[PDB]
Amino acid sequence: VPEAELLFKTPAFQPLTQNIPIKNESKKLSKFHVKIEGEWFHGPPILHVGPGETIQYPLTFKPILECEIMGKLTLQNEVDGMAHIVEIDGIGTKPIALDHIIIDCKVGKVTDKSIIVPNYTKSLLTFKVTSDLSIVWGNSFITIEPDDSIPYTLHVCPWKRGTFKGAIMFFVKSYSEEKVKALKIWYHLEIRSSPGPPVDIIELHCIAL
Amino acid sequence: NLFVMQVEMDVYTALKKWMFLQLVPSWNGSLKQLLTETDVWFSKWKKDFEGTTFLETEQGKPFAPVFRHLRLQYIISDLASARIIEQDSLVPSEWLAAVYKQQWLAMLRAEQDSEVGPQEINKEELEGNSMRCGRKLAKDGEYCWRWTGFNFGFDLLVTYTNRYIIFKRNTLNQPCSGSVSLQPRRSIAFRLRLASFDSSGKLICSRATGYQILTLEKDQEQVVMNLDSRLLIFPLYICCNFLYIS
Amino acid sequence: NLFVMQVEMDVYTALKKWMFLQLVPSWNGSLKQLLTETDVWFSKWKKDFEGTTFLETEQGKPFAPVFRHLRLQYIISDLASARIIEQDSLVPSEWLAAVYKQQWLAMLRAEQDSEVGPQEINKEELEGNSMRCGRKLAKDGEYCWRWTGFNFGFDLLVTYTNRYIIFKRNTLNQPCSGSVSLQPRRSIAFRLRLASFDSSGKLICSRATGYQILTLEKDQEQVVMNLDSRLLIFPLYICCNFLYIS
Amino acid sequence: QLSICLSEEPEDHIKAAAAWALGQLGRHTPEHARAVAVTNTLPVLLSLYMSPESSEDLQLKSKKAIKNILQKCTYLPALEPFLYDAPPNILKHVVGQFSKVLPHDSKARRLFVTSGGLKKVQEIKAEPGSLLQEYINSINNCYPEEIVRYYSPGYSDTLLQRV
Amino acid sequence: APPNILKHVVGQFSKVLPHDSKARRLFVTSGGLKKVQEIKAEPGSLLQEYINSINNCYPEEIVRYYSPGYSDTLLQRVD
Repeated sequence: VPEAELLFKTPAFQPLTQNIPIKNESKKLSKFHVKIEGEWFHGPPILHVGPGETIQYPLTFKPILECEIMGKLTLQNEVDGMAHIVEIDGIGTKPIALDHIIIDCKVGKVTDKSIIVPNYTKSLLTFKVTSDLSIVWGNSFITIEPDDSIPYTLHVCPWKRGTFKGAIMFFVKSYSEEKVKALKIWYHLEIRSSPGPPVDIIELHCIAL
Repeated sequence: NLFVMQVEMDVYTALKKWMFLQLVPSWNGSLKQLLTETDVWFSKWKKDFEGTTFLETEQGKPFAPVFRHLRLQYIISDLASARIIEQDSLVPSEWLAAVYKQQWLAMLRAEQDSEVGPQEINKEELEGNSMRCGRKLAKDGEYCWRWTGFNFGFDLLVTYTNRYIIFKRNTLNQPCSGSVSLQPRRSIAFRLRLASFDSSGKLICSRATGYQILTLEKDQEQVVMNLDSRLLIFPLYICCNFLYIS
Repeated sequence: NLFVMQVEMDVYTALKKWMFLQLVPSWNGSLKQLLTETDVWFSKWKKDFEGTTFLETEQGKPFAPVFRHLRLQYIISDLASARIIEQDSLVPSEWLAAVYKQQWLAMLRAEQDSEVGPQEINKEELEGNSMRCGRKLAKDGEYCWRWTGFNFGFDLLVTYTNRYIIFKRNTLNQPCSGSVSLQPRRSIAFRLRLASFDSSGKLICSRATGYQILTLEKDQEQVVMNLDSRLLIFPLYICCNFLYIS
Repeated sequence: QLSICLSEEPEDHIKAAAAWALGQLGRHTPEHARAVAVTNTLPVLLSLYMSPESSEDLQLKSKKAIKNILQKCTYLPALEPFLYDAPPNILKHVVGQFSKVLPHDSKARRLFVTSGGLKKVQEIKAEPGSLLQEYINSINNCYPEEIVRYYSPGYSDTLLQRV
Repeated sequence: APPNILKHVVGQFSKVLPHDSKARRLFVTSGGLKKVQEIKAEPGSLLQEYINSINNCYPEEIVRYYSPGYSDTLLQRVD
């Protein structure tokens, strides 16, 4: 009954090493395996148990973006199939300025660009949009599941070859709802339309050499 | 205390349809049609990911614990259900083979053991793993049925006639393509539950005959129940429980 | 093409005596002590080394394949052989579980899944699914019997008729010791080989039925086979092969 | 009662109203169409639709009811007779329902094969790109290719050129 | 012809059919090879080799097709 039971707390890209020791109920050949639903929760398949020792099963977590992940752990023993249900978070703080919108388009190509938007709450976040440009409006209505930084689709292009300037931001629908509604995120864009309709024509006659 | 109308088969059918619904909330079809959508989605999806079991490759979170807490032993008695579960492997293959072999042990009970049913209060197994069966009524009066499932070597007749629940074994009268055996004495551990509500959802009733054991013989007449419908709220709904193995 | 004397269970009983003598040819006893102490010592071995059958152990390594090659699905086609082999635990219990699932699917087919069976020449399955069975004729006579094999409620009549054999079904000839089914029709196919030996097992005579067809509603018949009084030179031998399931 | 009115009433608008009510009943969940089909109304509607003496409105409402019922009916024995008596513009729903029901049942596939309905299905043309084409393809995928070829038109001539 | 006469005919066919394609086509179209398959032969008698030589002049699919019980054979391979 060892109690060095720990739960992960780490930022993005930082490999954290913590210990999860457990005391089992029955006694036979002690070889143990885990089933995981949850990403970055990589670990070896096999571990053995010694003299009732404070022993821990390896499992990694290396987040790459501005997210969190709940770990689902269903446990399985080789002899009988015993389990010991513990669930742990895994957090990452990697903003590429949260995300940027880069588009290479032609005249009239309203491009759909992905926006990596974080979700540091445990409720289904549902943002509303107010922008001073009609050419930049969201995919119907942005909604993001908790924990992970699920991206979003945005339609961005001017009606001609040019640049319409506009400020677009996201406020939330309802861990705390205050942190929920304080995640007032504004995203910067980048547009590259390309030619394009021609107008003028000139014909000439030249000389070689 | 779920009011089951009637068995766990359609219970798991609804569980799997709602499995699809909450796994794929982008669907907006019909609910009886939801059988078709759920079966197509899941069957074809595993046909894409065969060999591997069901839940491993990013399937439903909230319902896997429910299904591994389920009373999965009697649901797939239908061979079409067995083919579908081999096509879907919602349970891991090791426990799937365990289920198949314990169903074979049920065969062995029926043939070798001449299994007689629960002679004592098996309430722990009743609350955990036994089956439930009940009916809804559009009117007060007569509702009878021949009972089947894992019949060993017989059949069962249970009636509901103006609130008079008859139990009698069918080994002699109502035919079927099944089997008949020499098993004389058949018993069950059973309970009847009632609790009434209104149109909006307010419940003001509760009835239970207590978790008891019934012991019956080949085509034996046995009836114990009485109620009053001017008191109860119709369309009435009645949930009964049973267990059949020792 | 083994003249089975007289059922596959007898085959495996002889092979069990043989495996025991392969393992323990120490003392100088006889066959009856061989069989009795063989059962006792196999049970004792299973108790000594649990979680593992003998064929998966040291001296049984050469004998694990030679017993994998047998008709392991037809010795346990007897009801009692399942409990016998589980008490002895010679064939691996995972092998037993797999073949038990096979027999479970077999009863599912025979009782539920519109069982058609072999209508005609499915020869490989008819070597993997027909019941090898016969009798030695120390003296000629008429011999008929009932066989409640793994036809799952269905029952069999096999009738040797003094140089000729009648292929039939058993539903109206004898009430059962176990269970019987109300199965209307089972379309089958069968082979029979009758061979007159040179007394000591030397053979210069053998006759097969080629391979034939039989449908089986309640006690249906088929009789095409020929021997004579000269071919009765004792010991005369019988070997029947019947398959009812796909 | 709707079947009785459709049958015994000699009047045309009464039959049309009965057909319209039946179609509105059968446009809901497949249980509705199953309960309607078991009453033997679809053959009557089909016969009245192909009846020259029937009025324009009667045939229109009968066709609408057939479209609204067969789009949800799952009772295969009821849809089986339509394979030999329905016009091509109606067989699409029957083939779609079969392709939706057959993959999830083995006994029904056995019954369909033993009744020789897949012969007729192979004997029905479809646009290369229409929903009927994909329905027929799904029908053929429920069985091994040997069965499909054996039940395909020209397979007798395929044997002829083969042997 | 009785079976004790059919041996000469089958031998003549097994000697003539290999060196002509039109005769084989006529024999197949007349459905004579099916009757030949319907004729039994002792496992070792000259009639058996004559029958085998008759079959060898055609692809095995054709011989199987005209073999007795071939349609039922297809029915059971379906099963």
